[PDB]
Amino acid sequence: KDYSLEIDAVMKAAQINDTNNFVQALMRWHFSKETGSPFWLGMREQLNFDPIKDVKTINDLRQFSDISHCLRQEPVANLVPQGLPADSHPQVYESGGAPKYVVAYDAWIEALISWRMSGYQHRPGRPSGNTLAAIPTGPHIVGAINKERALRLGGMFFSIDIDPRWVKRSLSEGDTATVRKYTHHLVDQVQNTLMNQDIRFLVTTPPVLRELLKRPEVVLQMKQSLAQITLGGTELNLDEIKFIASEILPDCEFSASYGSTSALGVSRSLLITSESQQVIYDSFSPFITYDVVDSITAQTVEYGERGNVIVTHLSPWAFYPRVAERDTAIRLPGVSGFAGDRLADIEPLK
Amino acid sequence: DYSLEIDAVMKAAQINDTNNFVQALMRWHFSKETGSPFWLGMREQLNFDPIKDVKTINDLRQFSDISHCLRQEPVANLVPQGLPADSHPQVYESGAPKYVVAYDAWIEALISWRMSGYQHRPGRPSGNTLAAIPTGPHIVGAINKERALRLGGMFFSIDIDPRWVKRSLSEGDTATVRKYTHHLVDQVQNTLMNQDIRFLVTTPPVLRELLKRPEVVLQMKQSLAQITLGGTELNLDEIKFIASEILPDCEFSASYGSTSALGVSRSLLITSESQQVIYDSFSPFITYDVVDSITAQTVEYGERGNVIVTHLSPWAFYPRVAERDTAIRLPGVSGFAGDRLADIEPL
Repeated sequence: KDYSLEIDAVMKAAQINDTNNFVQALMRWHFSKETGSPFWLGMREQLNFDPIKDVKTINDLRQFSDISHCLRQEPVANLVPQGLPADSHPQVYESGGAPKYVVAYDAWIEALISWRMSGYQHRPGRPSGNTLAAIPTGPHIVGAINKERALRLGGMFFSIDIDPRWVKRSLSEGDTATVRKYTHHLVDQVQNTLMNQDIRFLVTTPPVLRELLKRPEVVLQMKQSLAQITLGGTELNLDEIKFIASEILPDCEFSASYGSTSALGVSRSLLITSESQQVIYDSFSPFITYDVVDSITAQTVEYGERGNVIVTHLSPWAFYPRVAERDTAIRLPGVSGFAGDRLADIEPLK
Repeated sequence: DYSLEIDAVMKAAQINDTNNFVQALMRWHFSKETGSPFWLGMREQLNFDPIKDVKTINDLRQFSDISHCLRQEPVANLVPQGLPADSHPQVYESGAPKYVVAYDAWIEALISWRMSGYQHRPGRPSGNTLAAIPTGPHIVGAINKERALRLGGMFFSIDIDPRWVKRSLSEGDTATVRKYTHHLVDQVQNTLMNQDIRFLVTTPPVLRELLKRPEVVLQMKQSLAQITLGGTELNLDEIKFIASEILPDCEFSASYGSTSALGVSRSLLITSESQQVIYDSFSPFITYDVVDSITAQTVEYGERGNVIVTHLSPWAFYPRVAERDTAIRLPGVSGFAGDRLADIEPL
């Protein structure tokens, strides 16, 4: 059976901002016997409400509980909605790892990157070239997302070896000496590719950039080559980035990327300039939506306040409601007329 | 366009028409219309004519190993113009370091070859693959992803930094090597215990430690149809012991990665009667010669020599690469060009 039309109808509602009809169509999608995943079909009777009857809007998803705990041992094939084309091809990705297993699909990553890059498509005399993504691949969805982006930027995708779990383990054991040497190891790989191939775009993190900038010869190269630097993670220093953007690489654009593997995605910051007072992120609403909640009371904070980040993914490919992330952010109003909060100045839970 | 030209090279290979395969691809690689910028701009400084002075696989000996080019050559230059515009090159690396490009049609071809037995192998298992091997810039990741797709389940990976391991043992820092190895074991254990894994791809040092955890042993006995072991430091006695005493219902084989040749070679199934680990290549696209360390002449069957590998296909051309391995030279063949290898060892 072909549900191509049904999927298309869903993606159309999202594009139009018909967010209420989007949600209702995907409740039907996820909980009907023909099109849903074994996982959500099996979960239905244990919910304390009827997802088809009682969920009409994005706000109504607050009735769901975070089911992240199920994701260590739930067989990954149970995550696959029956409604998806035989051609889909699920790919397995992981977070927490320890660890949670999720499935993602090319059509989803393609849709997400078309949203993410939608502005690059309009901005004047867009740069093109190779991307060096100094980011995890293996079980990490960020790798797959960055590979799709590099495709749109009209060059090839260059990668490095980087084990983020090893870095984490070392830090947690307070082995500062290992973390230190590992960082220099990462820097050396990034240096090699930048010095030996023509790289137009770089995706990295502040500690690796910091070290790269200490070397005049790499600086000279980046100055000539790099159109864009994307910085990822939750340990971004705005004043320092603003310093690099004006004093060191004034011809390079700087942006931040905030990854939510639980929501199968990434959120895109506004460009960081001398005018920037916060780093401000938008999500791919209505597919990925955020709520920002008080650390003590679990109620949505006032705009401008910091609270805990709660992310929800809903799409033809997956459904992960109300996931408590271990990050905090300033809550800001969505622009665009779309549901979901905008986030600023992400930090780790302290 | 060039569709029928490529399809014909593939038919040449399919029916083992070796001479016309080499010839047609010398034309392919050295035409101004279909060639790659790299091999076109390389032609003049050759002491021969690839179109005239090459008839056979053996003739490729006149070529030198261009691997030292591959650091700074723009990867765009390795792309044959003849490839359909809809192709999509991916970059892979080896050694500080060499860049090459590879294509899905190629990896798909290699895997259809590798898995040809998995048709004619009795009532085959299907399920998920855990490939505890490098991804990132490493082609071995992509190849294993394609294999998993054929086996009827999903591809699970781990984080593993092969360059860090190499950097660490090179610094004589064996505390880090031990710690890092168990970090790998820990990740493999988590997936084996939490998800249903049918096929495992790993290395002897990781597998050795996995087997020292009783729960993981029981899980592997219950779930694993196959283990593939990679690298050039196989201990055949050890593997045979594991196959008969510990994992009696799991099939063992070895994989020899030829990154320079954008491929892997598969060993025969390892059994209690195995006396050698014996590898076959995807001939005629990937072919081995085993040569003398001083003279560079092909050794005798049964003798250990330096491994030399050549890739030739519509997607690429990499002649006479000196690999950093030795092997016993063995007769190829159910007709095919190229040597069989046994018992690879590092140089």
